[PDB]
Amino acid sequence: PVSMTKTSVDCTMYICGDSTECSNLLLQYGSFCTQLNRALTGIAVEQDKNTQEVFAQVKQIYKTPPIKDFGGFNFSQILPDPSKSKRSFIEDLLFNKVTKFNGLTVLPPLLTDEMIAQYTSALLAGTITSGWTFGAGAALQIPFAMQMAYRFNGIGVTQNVLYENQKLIANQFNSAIGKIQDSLSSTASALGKLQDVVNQNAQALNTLVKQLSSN
Amino acid sequence: IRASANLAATKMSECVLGQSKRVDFCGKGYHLMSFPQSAPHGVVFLHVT
Amino acid sequence: LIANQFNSAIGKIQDSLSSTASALGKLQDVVNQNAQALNTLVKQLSSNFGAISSVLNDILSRLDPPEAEVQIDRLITGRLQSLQTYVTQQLIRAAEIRASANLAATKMSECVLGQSKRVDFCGKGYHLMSFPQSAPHGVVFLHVTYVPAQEKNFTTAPAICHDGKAHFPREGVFVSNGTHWFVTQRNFYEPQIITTDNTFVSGNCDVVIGIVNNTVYDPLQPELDS
Amino acid sequence: ALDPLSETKCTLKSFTVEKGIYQTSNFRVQPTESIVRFPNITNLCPFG
Amino acid sequence: NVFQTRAGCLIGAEHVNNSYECDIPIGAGICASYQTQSIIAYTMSLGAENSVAYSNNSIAIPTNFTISVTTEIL
Ligand SMILES: *[C@@H]1O[C@H](CO[C@@H]2O[C@@H](C)[C@@H](O)[C@@H](O)[C@@H]2O)[C@@H](O[C@@H]2O[C@H](CO)[C@@H](O[C@@H]3O[C@H](CO[C@H]4O[C@H](CO)[C@@H](O)[C@H](O)[C@@H]4O)[C@@H](O)[C@H](O[C@H]4O[C@H](CO)[C@@H](O)[C@H](O)[C@@H]4O)[C@@H]3O)[C@H](O)[C@H]2NC(C)=O)[C@H](O)[C@H]1NC(C)=O
Ligand SMILES: *[C@@H]1O[C@H](CO)[C@@H](O[C@@H]2O[C@H](CO)[C@@H](O)[C@H](O)[C@H]2NC(C)=O)[C@H](O)[C@H]1NC(C)=O
Ligand SMILES: *[C@@H]1O[C@H](CO)[C@@H](O[C@@H]2O[C@H](CO)[C@@H](O)[C@H](O)[C@H]2NC(C)=O)[C@H](O)[C@H]1NC(C)=O
Ligand SMILES: *[C@@H]1O[C@H](CO)[C@@H](O[C@@H]2O[C@H](CO)[C@@H](O)[C@H](O)[C@H]2NC(C)=O)[C@H](O)[C@H]1NC(C)=O
Ligand SMILES: *[C@@H]1O[C@H](CO)[C@@H](O[C@@H]2O[C@H](CO)[C@@H](O)[C@H](O)[C@H]2NC(C)=O)[C@H](O)[C@H]1NC(C)=O
Ligand SMILES: *[C@@H]1O[C@H](CO)[C@@H](O)[C@H](O)[C@H]1NC(C)=O
Ligand SMILES: *[C@@H]1O[C@H](CO)[C@@H](O)[C@H](O)[C@H]1NC(C)=O
Ligand SMILES: *[C@@H]1O[C@H](CO)[C@@H](O)[C@H](O)[C@H]1NC(C)=O
Repeated sequence: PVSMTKTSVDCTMYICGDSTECSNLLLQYGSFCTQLNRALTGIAVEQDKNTQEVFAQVKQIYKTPPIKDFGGFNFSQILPDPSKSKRSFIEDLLFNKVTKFNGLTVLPPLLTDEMIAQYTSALLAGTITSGWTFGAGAALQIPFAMQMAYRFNGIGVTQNVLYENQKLIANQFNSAIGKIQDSLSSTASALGKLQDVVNQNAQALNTLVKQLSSN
Repeated sequence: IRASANLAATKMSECVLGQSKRVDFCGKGYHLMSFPQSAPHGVVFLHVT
Repeated sequence: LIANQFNSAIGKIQDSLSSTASALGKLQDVVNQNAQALNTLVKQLSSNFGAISSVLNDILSRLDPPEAEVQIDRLITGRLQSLQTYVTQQLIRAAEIRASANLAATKMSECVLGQSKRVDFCGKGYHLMSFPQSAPHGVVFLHVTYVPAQEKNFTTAPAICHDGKAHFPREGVFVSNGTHWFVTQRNFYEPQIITTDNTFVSGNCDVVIGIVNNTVYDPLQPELDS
Repeated sequence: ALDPLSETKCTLKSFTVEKGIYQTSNFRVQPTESIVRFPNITNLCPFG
Repeated sequence: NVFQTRAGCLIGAEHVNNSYECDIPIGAGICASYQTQSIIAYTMSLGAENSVAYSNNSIAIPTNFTISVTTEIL
């Protein structure tokens, strides 16, 4: 999970909606609601800061070239689909596996879902063409068959393991991605964590609403 | 959530923008790379190990 | 050059700090939030909470104990509820600082006392080393980072054939300036003639993708001929 | 209640306000008529 | 001079076709700022777009560097 639903609550109308006689009595309780309304505001801003830090780690929005000659590596399921919201295939499944007049409003997030997908296109665009370098400085295009041979060099595996096994590893990685789709496609229990965040928040508000019925 | 975001922010920092050498930080095994994929109210990684 | 770049780099920190008061927003927020917390906490004493007056002494002067105890109770449950909120606010806020300190305690442990390899842990770029500096209720780091600057395109190939064997760079990657093939380290263009001491042999040409023909120099042959 | 700048000053309890977006009040349409309805009985009630 | 945004009905601001960095967040990717003067609202920039000249046989290797000093506060 990254961000909560940016809930916002109005103190007075939740408590004394459309009532002068009730709002006055609330005023004798001093700054209680100005505190509450402040705290939820503090949460609300932090949520956009959360999303800002998680995704917006890269300065320039990169784009992959039309050439997909990645030495056999097939990303087409994780790169954005130009033919749709420019979201990747695997992204869509994720969106699809996940699911009032009393002052309980929701503020929309600063970075919208289409906006996010641009970042996650860049981070993927820098990752495939440029390697790690686009984080430390100027993004340097690297042939992808090269880049693995650095990553294998990064876990104590000599370069020549990759190229002598380039074809197999490609198929394994390509096949690897596919099973993710089936795993994601088959079960909605894969996304329990994110679902849990929404359900708790839904319950919290749901509980919050019901208290209006109590004597 | 806030702590998870930083862990996420950390993960995409070391594990996407680089190749982390912290065992069991980018999934079981010797880490290679990872790709983020967006998600409603969260992020999803595909750690290639 | 590296000396001058670091010295000048230090100087700009002064100006950014000297001019921009908002460079220290984080610490200022900590004080401001607490200052807000206390002031709100103080102000509640003025609230009636339904009591006939918010001045505790006033009630006792005006009412006999049988009735004043009711009014006093009203103030008590209110103000006590106010401390409850304030104390609770502090605890959560304390933990937020607590993670910050531990993170700070961390950053001085890896980044200061050593050279972290966690990218973006020690500021943008490959990390070198860092300094702490004290500050009100917090610490400030001056991460010294290595960021490459000027690039040149080159044509590459993951391996080269000398006698049909595949050669690979022991450390670095192959490049060419168009007519001659060069191996160079990864983060600073520094060519060297490709020789046996730079590269190790593995397999043969018929498997590698993108391997290209070249000539690998042998240091030993001239010694033998001479 | 002078203008939306004055509202922000009143809410922030200050005469100076920084850059940003401030939640200050709540738009509410006011009622325009008064409707009073009861079933038409004409029988005077026999409390007598 | 009224702009309709996904977050609501924005009054007082000119809508602008260009993109800039966010100065005041509004919602739905809309960010406002005070510029020469009036209040403008626009679709916030994600930064300058930068394609990368990827290919299967091209390498981009720095020939010069910098040492920068970054201030980070906790
Ligand atoms: C219980 O009994 C009370 C006693 O009344 C008798 O018993 C009941 C059962 C009835 O049968 C009643 O008719 C009996 O007389 C009873 O108190 C009575 O309540 C009625 C209704 O509220 C009163 O009638 C009112 O009459 C006045 C007239 O006032 C002028 O004359 C009187 C005479 O004494 C002067 O004192 C005044 O100064 C005035 O000069 C009306 O003004 C009034 O308002 C409207 O009525 C007339 C038409 O009736 C309209 O034209 C006016 O414009 C007003 O719109 C009432 O009509 C009656 O006076 C009163 N009795 C006494 C002795 O005061 C009670 O209501 C019964 N029920 C209960 C308690 O539930
Ligand atoms: C990458 O994989 C995708 C699917 O995993 C490939 O798209 C398939 O292409 C074949 C034609 O060869 C079609 O019959 C399928 O229906 C396509 N599937 C989908 C989901 O679109 C794509 O061709 C692969 N690309 C490379 C370069 O290997
Ligand atoms: C690529 O680099 C090589 C350096 O090895 C250049 O070759 C040298 O060029 C100088 C300039 O006249 C000559 O004096 C040397 O004798 C050359 N060396 C050899 C071994 O022939 C070459 O010119 C460069 N080419 C390009 C296109 O940059
Ligand atoms: C590197 O040079 C060798 C020659 O030493 C090339 O070998 C030739 O390969 C072609 C293609 O199969 C054959 O038709 C020729 O007969 C080979 N030459 C000889 C002398 O037998 C090899 O192709 C070169 N490599 C590259 C990548 O160009
Ligand atoms: C690497 O870059 C640095 C600056 O980033 C260059 O240093 C400058 O060199 C010029 C020479 O044209 C001098 O006039 C400047 O005074 C230098 N700057 C500093 C701060 O000393 C350096 O020349 C570059 N080196 C290479 C090989 O490109
Ligand atoms: C390499 O070539 C591409 C081709 O478009 C160009 O955009 C890029 O600036 C070149 N790199 C350098 C360092 O000149
Ligand atoms: C790169 O791709 C081109 C096709 O545009 C192909 O002719 C060439 O052989 C490829 N080279 C390598 C090293 O993959
Ligand atoms: C942007 O330009 C289009 C013309 O392509 C125009 O229709 C639209 O009104 C412009 N919007 C603004 C805010 O200038």
